Amino acid sequence: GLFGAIAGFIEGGWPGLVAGWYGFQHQNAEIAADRDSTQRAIDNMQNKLNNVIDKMNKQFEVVNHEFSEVESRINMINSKIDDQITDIWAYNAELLVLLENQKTLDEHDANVRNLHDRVRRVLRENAIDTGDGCFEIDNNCMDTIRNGTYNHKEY
Amino acid sequence: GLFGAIAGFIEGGWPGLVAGWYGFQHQNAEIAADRDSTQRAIDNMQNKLNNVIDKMNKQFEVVNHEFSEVESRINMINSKIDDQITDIWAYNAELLVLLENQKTLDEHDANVRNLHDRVRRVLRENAIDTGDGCFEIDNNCMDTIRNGTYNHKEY
Amino acid sequence: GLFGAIAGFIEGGWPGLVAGWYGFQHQNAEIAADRDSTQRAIDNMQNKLNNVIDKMNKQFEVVNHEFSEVESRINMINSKIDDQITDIWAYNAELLVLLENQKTLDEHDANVRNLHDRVRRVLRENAIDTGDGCFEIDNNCMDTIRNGTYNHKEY
Amino acid sequence: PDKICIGYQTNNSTETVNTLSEQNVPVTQVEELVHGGIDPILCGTELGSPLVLDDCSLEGLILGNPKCDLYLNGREWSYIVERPKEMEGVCYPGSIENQEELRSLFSSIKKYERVKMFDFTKWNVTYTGTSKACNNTSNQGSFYRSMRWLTLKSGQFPVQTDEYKNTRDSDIVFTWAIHHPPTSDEQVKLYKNPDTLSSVTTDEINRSFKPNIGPRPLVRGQQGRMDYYWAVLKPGQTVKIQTNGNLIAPEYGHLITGKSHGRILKNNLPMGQCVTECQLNEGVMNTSKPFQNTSKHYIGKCPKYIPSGSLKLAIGLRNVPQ
Amino acid sequence: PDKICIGYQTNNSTETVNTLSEQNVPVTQVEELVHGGIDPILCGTELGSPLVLDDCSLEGLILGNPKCDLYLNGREWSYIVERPKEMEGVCYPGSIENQEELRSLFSSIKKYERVKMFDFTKWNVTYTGTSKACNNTSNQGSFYRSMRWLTLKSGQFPVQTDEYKNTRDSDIVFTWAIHHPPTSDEQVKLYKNPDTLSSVTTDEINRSFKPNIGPRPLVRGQQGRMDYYWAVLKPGQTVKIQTNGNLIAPEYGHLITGKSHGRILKNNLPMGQCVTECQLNEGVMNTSKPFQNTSKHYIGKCPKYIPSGSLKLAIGLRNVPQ
Amino acid sequence: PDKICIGYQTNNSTETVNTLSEQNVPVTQVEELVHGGIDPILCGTELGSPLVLDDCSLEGLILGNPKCDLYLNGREWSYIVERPKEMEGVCYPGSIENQEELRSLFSSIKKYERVKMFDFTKWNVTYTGTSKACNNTSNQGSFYRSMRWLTLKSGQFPVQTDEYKNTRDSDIVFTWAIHHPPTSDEQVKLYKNPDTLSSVTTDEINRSFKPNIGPRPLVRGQQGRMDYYWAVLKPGQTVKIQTNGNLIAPEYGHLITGKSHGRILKNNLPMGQCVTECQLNEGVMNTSKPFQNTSKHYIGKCPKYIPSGSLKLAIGLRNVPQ
Ligand SMILES: *[C@@H]1O[C@H](CO)[C@@H](O[C@@H]2O[C@H](CO)[C@@H](O)[C@H](O)[C@H]2NC(C)=O)[C@H](O)[C@H]1NC(C)=O
Ligand SMILES: *[C@@H]1O[C@H](CO)[C@@H](O[C@@H]2O[C@H](CO)[C@@H](O)[C@H](O)[C@H]2NC(C)=O)[C@H](O)[C@H]1NC(C)=O
Ligand SMILES: *[C@@H]1O[C@H](CO)[C@@H](O[C@@H]2O[C@H](CO)[C@@H](O)[C@H](O)[C@H]2NC(C)=O)[C@H](O)[C@H]1NC(C)=O
Ligand SMILES: *[C@@H]1O[C@H](CO)[C@@H](O)[C@H](O)[C@H]1NC(C)=O
Ligand SMILES: *[C@@H]1O[C@H](CO)[C@@H](O)[C@H](O)[C@H]1NC(C)=O
Ligand SMILES: *[C@@H]1O[C@H](CO)[C@@H](O)[C@H](O)[C@H]1NC(C)=O
Ligand SMILES: *[C@@H]1O[C@H](CO)[C@@H](O)[C@H](O)[C@H]1NC(C)=O
Ligand SMILES: *[C@@H]1O[C@H](CO)[C@@H](O)[C@H](O)[C@H]1NC(C)=O
Ligand SMILES: *[C@@H]1O[C@H](CO)[C@@H](O)[C@H](O)[C@H]1NC(C)=O
Repeated sequence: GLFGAIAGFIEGGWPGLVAGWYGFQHQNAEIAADRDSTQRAIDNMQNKLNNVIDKMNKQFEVVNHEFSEVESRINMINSKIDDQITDIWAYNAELLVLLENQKTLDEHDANVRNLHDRVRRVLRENAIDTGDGCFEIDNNCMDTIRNGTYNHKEY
Repeated sequence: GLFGAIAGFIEGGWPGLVAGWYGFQHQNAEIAADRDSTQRAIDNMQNKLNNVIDKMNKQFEVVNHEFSEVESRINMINSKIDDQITDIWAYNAELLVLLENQKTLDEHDANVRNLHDRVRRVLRENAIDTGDGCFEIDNNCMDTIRNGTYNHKEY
Repeated sequence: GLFGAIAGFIEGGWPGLVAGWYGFQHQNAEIAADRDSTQRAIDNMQNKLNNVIDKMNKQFEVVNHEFSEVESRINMINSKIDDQITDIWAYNAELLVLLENQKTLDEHDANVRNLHDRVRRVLRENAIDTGDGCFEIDNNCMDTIRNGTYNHKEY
Repeated sequence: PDKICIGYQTNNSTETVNTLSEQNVPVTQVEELVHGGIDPILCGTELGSPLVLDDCSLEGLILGNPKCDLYLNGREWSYIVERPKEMEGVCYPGSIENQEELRSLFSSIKKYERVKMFDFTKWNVTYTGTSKACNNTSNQGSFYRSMRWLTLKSGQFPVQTDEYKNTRDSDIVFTWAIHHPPTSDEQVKLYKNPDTLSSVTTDEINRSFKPNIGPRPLVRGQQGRMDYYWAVLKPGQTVKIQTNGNLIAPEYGHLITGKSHGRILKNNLPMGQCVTECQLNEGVMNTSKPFQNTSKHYIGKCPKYIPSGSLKLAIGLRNVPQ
Repeated sequence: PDKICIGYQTNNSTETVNTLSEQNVPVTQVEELVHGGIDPILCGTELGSPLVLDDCSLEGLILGNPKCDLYLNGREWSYIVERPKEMEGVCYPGSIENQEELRSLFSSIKKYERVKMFDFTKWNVTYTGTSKACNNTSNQGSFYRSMRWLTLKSGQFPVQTDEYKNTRDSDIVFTWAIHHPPTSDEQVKLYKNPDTLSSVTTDEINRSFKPNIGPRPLVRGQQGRMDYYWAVLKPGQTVKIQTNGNLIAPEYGHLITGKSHGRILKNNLPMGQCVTECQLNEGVMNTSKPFQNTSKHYIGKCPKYIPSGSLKLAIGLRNVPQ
Repeated sequence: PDKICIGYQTNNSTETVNTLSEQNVPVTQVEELVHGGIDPILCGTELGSPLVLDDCSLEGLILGNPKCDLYLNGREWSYIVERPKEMEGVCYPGSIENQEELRSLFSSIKKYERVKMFDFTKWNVTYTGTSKACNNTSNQGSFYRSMRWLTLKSGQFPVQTDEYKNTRDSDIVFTWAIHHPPTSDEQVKLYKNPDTLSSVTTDEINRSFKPNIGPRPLVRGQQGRMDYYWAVLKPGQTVKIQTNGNLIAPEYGHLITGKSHGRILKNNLPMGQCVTECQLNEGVMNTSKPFQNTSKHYIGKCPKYIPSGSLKLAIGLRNVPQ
């Protein structure tokens, strides 16, 4: 992907993570999903889906007309209109799905990269980036990192 | 946003900055906009606006036709053409604005991230990234950082 | 560009690099292209080109009709259909090329940034980022960095 | 040593999506945009139930074919269905001028009811004519219910004339016809005049017709042939008939009101007791999906037609095994 | 300690834009793409000023209705406007064949001027006929200026014939008609012949017409009725008339030249002294914006029509308070 | 000190691409999407070789004009070409009713061959009529090959009648016409009857025609004029002719079979020995490119038409000198 997080430096995903898309897995003395980034992502993929359904929602009633043997031209002219409008919509419908699928996969890729960055930014000098989406350093301190309240000045 | 600079790690903007979009605010012994990135951004948003106006600029004169009581079909066939072409343009016009708005907001988001990166790259070991778009370290030296001439070997 | 690698912090390209797009140039005691990122890029630009050709591949045979002096309206109605469908395709054809060109240039920009990041991530503490796409530190060790097998624990 | 890591979801979903740069990309969550199925049944819409026709065609129900006596009381509909088979329309051989327009006009309107325009009791000619071509359900020689065949009375056919004015506050559709005898004897036996002048006139139209004696090829065991016509009488307007032979004069007209869906579907679908939002010639449909692949020709609120069988939109992220 | 920081702009702008993923996103700078207003006035284009009609319809100006004597000198236009009200066109009851085409052809051309085709001084029949149906402005019994009503002279109507050739280096549009008397007496009083043969022939067309005696419903206090016709005579071609009664013969034709906008607008807008790039039935417009929402039907260089009232494009970045 | 660096490609390519945000962006690799050229030649398609016409028009080949005797044996085609010049069609002055439809129907079908419908040996009238208007290649007074001019025999013209039934298992296209003499003498010399009744009837159509004596302007040195007609006889149907003068009766009909491309091209292109996938009025074309800019009107498998001369897609990256 463009942002090189999903199937990049974080090679694999977590099957244990069922609650949401993006989450934290620690290892201390003693797995959960981040509700800030994941809820904001769900909002974007419900508003996107609705807009796609809304843009296609307008209807027009295409009547079938009868023509005599001496009305060959106006019959051909009518069939052209129906065949040529359907081609434009078949193009639009197919093309929009290929364009938004590519953006959706890259949007998810960016959400992980941003969540990895904002944790690196709050921890500062205390931890070291392994380079596989991990940070070598209490359950409160691990919980203060999750909700983004960790004070590096304390440690 | 995708690049996670605007409303990300730099939480808020500066109301004092009126001259341009992106700029520098320092604090030394003794606020201004970067003219390289901001001018290059204005070029992209004048060429984009012009291309949108140009793509819609082509005109065709849609005449109103009169039909008798025995010309019901060719009247219906004519009304279908006008109603179905307008739907395709109404779709295109509406869809193009939703697609380019999303890109514009994310393009501005990337311009800040790049301007934050190129300052981090020139300063090197001398400064420390606070993680809120700031760098703890003369007016000449602050001016040499702005135009990207700062020599880290001197300090 | 959005990712600020191509014509960004790496100011210039290498005319010596003919084998592929992205590559490595070192300087040790004793130039080549990365085959992982470059092959994956070629796959995306062959599948993209094919999809553009496929979406336009559907044909319809637009007949020329003859009309008498008393058939002025149905002649005008027929000419409107042909002139208005061609405008929509002329728009689509022109607009799709401007949209995908912008994405292609930014996709190439991201491929370099990702290749610069994954080398920085494998080397870890041993090297120092100059800030012009270089890393100050055997031909085997330089070869182990290329294919991404370098063990930083050894040094 | 204590560590913290950021990671993403994966599941045993076999769903793939296409992009412009890559084919069949595994993803976690997907949404199908194309409804593939139909329920092959005819349901009623918000305008009401449709008029299904399996015995009589529409032009036979207008002309009042004697095998279509069921529909004399009058009908209203949301849309019209015609069975694609041999249907009883025009009984006596001949063509309807602007037939495609007549069927289009009559299907456009919601309701129709018969109205008596001309009283043939006062007319000084015989109006009780029948034909073997226009048999009733009992195979008795009959004729159209909405028109009368005018022949001679006491060995004479004088110049007849009568008027009718529309004061119903609604349009009336009426039909007439010109009979063309095969031989010279038929013209002198039926009407008694070798050459006749017939004409139908209103406030807007002015139409006149002549016969021409000459035999035709047999169509329904009849050497003769008719030329059928129709017109529309607006509220307040006046229609006036005049002939000295060779007219199938109008007795009844059709009082038309409201707007239908303006549709004649052609299917063998079973009529079901149901209400629907969308109705196709292929069947009925109720879905949340933006697309459908059964037909572009539909009536009511329906999804958009594309020829694709399946379109998958990515909701979730790339499905990456550990 | 000395520090340096990178930041972005914010202002007190209440402007929001929509994206595919989010509704109403605050931004710093915006551009409106839809012009919402019109100036409800009729202006002239680069082809010239239009022909506004509030007294006479177009088919009355062609036929030369005696209440439309203002337009005998001839007119040229950029486009034509007709007031949507009761307009004076065809005075004598009857229909124009291919009326929609005639109006379409005549509006397509820029300029027209009258030309005398047939001289009725040499003709051996009376051509001074008038009717109460075709009153002039003073309510005197008159007739069409471009056609003459041919009746009997000294109790006879011989077979008349005359020729006219077009040598003006431009097309000519002319009209004729066939009168259908109500009674048998009217046919013998006016033309004196119970049955008459009339015909109009050129190098391309060959047309013949018969009357048919029969009364009609009253339209403008007249039991009679006419059938109006028209044709186009090309440069070098020859038209030749021939009758023995029952023709409204052409005296004048219309010499047509150039191309107009080919448009008949239907509005009650005031005619203003102004030049314009774009003209609508709803009004006039001059803007830099790519879109407009007033009508799809326009003439000249105009923005694209969409039904949306407002479309906002993001120029600036997301508006984030400190 | 040992160092490693990451970098990208550059070359001496002068190729530029446009984006929405920037004009003329240098890039390494590009793909042209618009084929700009054509080969100005007429080639045959997968249906076969076309029928090129430089001497006779299509309506003259149907009527059987005596200068078009080359095409009596019959032809089949993929498509039809007509040279844009003075072509020999209808020899005797007159118009073909529904001419645009006849040409459309006849071009739609693949193959045609002549079939004798009516035998004039048994008919009791002279059928050997010719005209100076319809000269053969040797400038001898001749007539149409598919129709016969019926005149009087031994100073009489009785009421003639004959029947033909189609049992070929394929449609037949036939033409007739009505002659309108200029003077009264011509009507009595040719047909001997001042007023005549002609009619053409089948199982579906019922048509009758009257002459009208009156001179016309000279077209091809002929004061007279004809009115040409056509019809289609389906398999099993029966056509029957009947007249007492004033008919150009059908002798031969055209047996039609299969489907063509249904096209009449209008060009002066040279006929070449070649097979093609796509054929235009402007020439022939074989390319891998998705777009082309020569014409929207084409036959066969062809790229999409856009008015742009060149469209460049970026394959490589931005071209940045060191
Ligand atoms: C519309 O698309 C559908 C779905 O692809 C097709 O109908 C069938 O759908 C069922 C599932 O509901 C599949 O199991 C069948 O295999 C599909 N049919 C076929 C032939 O594959 C159908 O092809 C399309 N319908 C029409 C009328 O074209
Ligand atoms: C076209 O859109 C415009 C703008 O939304 C509408 O016209 C009015 O515009 C003014 C501002 O110039 C607003 O104050 C009014 O409220 C708008 N009218 C309404 C009813 O809201 C108008 O709706 C549209 N015009 C047409 C003819 O459809
Ligand atoms: C279609 O586009 C082509 C290519 O731009 C034009 O034809 C010529 O193409 C050759 C190269 O094959 C150029 O050297 C010529 O300069 C082009 N002609 C012109 C006038 O520039 C052509 O303009 C277009 N063809 C049609 C029929 O419109
Ligand atoms: C009408 O009925 C008669 C006998 O009553 C029969 O001879 C004739 O064939 C019938 N007509 C048709 C068209 O079936
Ligand atoms: C014949 O019928 C007409 C109306 O059609 C009527 O006016 C007339 O009185 C009738 N004839 C007689 C002798 O009453
Ligand atoms: C024409 O004028 C006469 C009196 O001069 C009048 O009786 C008649 O009603 C007028 N016609 C119309 C249609 O107003
Ligand atoms: C009657 O008019 C015709 C032309 O319409 C003319 O040729 C003829 O001479 C006139 N009659 C007499 C007796 O002059
Ligand atoms: C037909 O040929 C004759 C002489 O054989 C000639 O006078 C006449 O002009 C020719 N017709 C045409 C239309 O050329
Ligand atoms: C005249 O021709 C008809 C057929 O057109 C035929 O039936 C008749 O026998 C012929 N006349 C004579 C006297 O044979």
